[PDB]
Amino acid sequence: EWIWLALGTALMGLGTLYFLVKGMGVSDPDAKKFYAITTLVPAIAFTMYLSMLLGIYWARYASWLFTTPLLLLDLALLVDADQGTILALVGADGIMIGTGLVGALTKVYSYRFVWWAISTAAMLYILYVLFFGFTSKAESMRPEVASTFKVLRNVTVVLWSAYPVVWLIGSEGAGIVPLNIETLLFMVLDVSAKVGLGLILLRSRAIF
Ligand SMILES: *C/C=C(C)/C=C/C=C(C)/C=C/C1=C(C)CCCC1(C)C
Repeated sequence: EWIWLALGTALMGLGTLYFLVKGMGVSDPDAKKFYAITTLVPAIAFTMYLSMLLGIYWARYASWLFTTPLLLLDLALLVDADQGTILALVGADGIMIGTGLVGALTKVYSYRFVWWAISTAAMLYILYVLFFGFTSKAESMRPEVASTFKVLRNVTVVLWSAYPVVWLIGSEGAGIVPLNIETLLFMVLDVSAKVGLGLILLRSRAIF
């Protein structure tokens, strides 16, 4: 279990460093914003993972709290989504993470179920907007933006959907997956979402 944590920490740190240095050689005002958000996300995750090493799993949850909104923001900026749409997405993200926590704080099965159903419903709304709403918006934009968004979209929807699955079969849920393995799964997901997506985004001309 300690290894996945050390691994996660290292991968997040290197991802952050890489995005930071890569961004230095960029001056485009549009590109810089993406570098800002994209570098900040793994920076936040690194801090939390390193913290878990120093210790702890609520720390990882807290990083989800900070990073999910920024990831959504990254996508919103790519398709130049209007403020309202973005606020709604971020608000839904807060509900997702918020209810996930409240459901975790309740001991009675029925309340937990509803809180997490609400959390899942919030995630589904987010995935719907990205997949359907953002896709039409991207297809009316320059080819590079449309193509890069489609890839980020596909990756995002797959990775995000995996979290509740792992959560539901892990120690917070049915208790089928051992803490040891769950930590591994969430680390792979976190790195893929916060370093993998950034790589795809920042290596594209779509940010200019
Ligand atoms: C870097 C971290 C990322 C992209 C984290 C994403 C986390 C989620 C999409 C979590 C979703 C959950 C539910 C839909 C139900 C309740 C439990 C959660 C919080 C694991």
